[PDB]
Amino acid sequence: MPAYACQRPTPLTHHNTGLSEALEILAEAAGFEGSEGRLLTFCRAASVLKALPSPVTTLSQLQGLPHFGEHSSRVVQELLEHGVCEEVERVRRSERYQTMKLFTQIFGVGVKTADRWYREGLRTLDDLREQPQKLTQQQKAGLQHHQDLSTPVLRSDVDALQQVVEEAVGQALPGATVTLTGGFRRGKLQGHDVDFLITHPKEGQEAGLLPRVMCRLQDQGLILYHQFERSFCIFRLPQPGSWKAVRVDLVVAPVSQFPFALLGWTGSKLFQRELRRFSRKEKGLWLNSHGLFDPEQKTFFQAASEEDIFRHLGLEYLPPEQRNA
DNA sequence: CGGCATACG
DNA sequence: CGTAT
DNA sequence: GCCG
Ligand SMILES: [Mg+2]
Ligand SMILES: [Mg+2]
Ligand SMILES: [Mg+2]
Ligand SMILES: [Mn+2]
Repeated sequence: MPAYACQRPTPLTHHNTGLSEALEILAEAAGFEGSEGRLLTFCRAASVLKALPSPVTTLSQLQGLPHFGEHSSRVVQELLEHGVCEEVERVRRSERYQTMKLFTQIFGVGVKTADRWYREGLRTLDDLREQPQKLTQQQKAGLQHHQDLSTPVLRSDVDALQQVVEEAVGQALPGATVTLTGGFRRGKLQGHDVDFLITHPKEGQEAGLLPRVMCRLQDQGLILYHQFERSFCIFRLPQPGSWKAVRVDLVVAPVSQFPFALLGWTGSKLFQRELRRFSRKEKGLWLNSHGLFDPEQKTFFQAASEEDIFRHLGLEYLPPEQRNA
């Protein structure tokens, strides 16, 4: 089992679901406390389990797995022995975890904001509603739409939004294309948002494109909230006899950078962090969603596909559905 | 012990 | 500070 | 929290 998540296939569904879910609770809790290093290790350990070809049934099977030391091993041992890990349950129950989770779920609210509210004694969404002078306009949007935004988006919904985005993109810049990215591209059947990457086969034609797109969507009455290269929107999505609010991200990249932006926006988030860490630490190359830089020759790699990028970095190619780290 | 991904709004 | 993978 |  290789040490970096980008060195191994990680399928969407796997054989250690409960074990990985428990470690991810501890990862999430570490994040709420600002402990990025611990969050990372628990994320990585959970990910290793996702990559295994069968269930872990005995403690000895963790021997030699990367990212399993005393703490993560003890968590797994308790689950294997008792079906429950006391630490994990204590986290789930805690007022601090439940409130930070509730608050950070709000669009416009991050760990730092949630934590300050927690410290001020706020606990519920209605606490926030009953003091709206303290909220940014983004936070007000996130709070108004919070219920709809907590409902899973389905693949059927995604096909509907794509047609709608293509229509606007087509008027804004004929020839421009729209590609579905994020979790849906990795094969997820549900999600909490939809991500699209927009480009044009003629380098440079995509300059200034996003505002033209947004103006047209807004003119069609489809935008409940927004507001460059990235747009984080709330869209109005038709439902039988009604509609619901859905988070949609729109991103534009020039065609030269498209493989890099596709790779970055397809995720998973942990996969991309690991891929960038691998690039920098193992290959001495600097990767981002725009390109891949050799800081010794001071040159950028041209890529025509994601395949090219995996080859540049000396990694076996993984399709999106195996990037579910 | 240092490091932990790397952007844009 | 927020957002994204 | 763990790796190198
Ligand atoms: Mg939030
Ligand atoms: Mg997404
Ligand atoms: Mg997501
Ligand atoms: Mn998104």
